Amino acid sequence: SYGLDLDCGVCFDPCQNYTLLDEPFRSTENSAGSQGCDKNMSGWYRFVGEGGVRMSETCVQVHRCQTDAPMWLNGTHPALGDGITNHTACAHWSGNCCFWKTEVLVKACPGGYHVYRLEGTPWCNLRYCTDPS
Ligand SMILES: *[C@@H]1O[C@H](CO)[C@@H](O)[C@H](O)[C@H]1NC(C)=O
Ligand SMILES: *[C@@H]1O[C@H](CO)[C@@H](O)[C@H](O)[C@H]1NC(C)=O
Ligand SMILES: *[C@@H]1O[C@H](CO)[C@@H](O)[C@H](O)[C@H]1NC(C)=O
Repeated sequence: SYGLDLDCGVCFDPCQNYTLLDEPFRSTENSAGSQGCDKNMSGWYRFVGEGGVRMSETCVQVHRCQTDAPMWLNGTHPALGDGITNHTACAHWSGNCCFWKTEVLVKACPGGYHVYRLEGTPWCNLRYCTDPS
């Protein structure tokens, strides 16, 4: 269970307890590499580095982000003060920009970053992309 500002899974502020990922291969512009899968993700994550600091809000082309079906945010990012928000993540595959979908949580944080709660993936090979733009 999570609330407006804290996640209880005891309760903590996601902006102060997340996993930091600096993985440029996650970029929506990276179409290379051996496809991997974010099946092992759990809890809250922050993305930094040249691959970008945010999930894409637009459908990503297949075979990007070092995966087969790249996953993007079927929603709009929250602002600081909006609390933890409920969103759908969509995987693009086989002509279908939401071939698979799963729930993700998003929170805006003091200091100008977002954190994402990512609980595995619905299929493999799927990954949560970052937009370097
Ligand atoms: C951070 O989150 C992890 C997993 O949710 C938990 O095991 C750990 O106790 C948390 N730490 C703090 C300080 O909240
Ligand atoms: C998700 O994407 C579809 C198609 O691109 C769009 O119609 C819908 O409004 C989007 N939902 C949100 C919450 O952004
Ligand atoms: C997010 O919203 C969906 C649709 O209302 C719901 O099924 C899901 O349980 C929500 N996630 C939560 C409350 O963590």
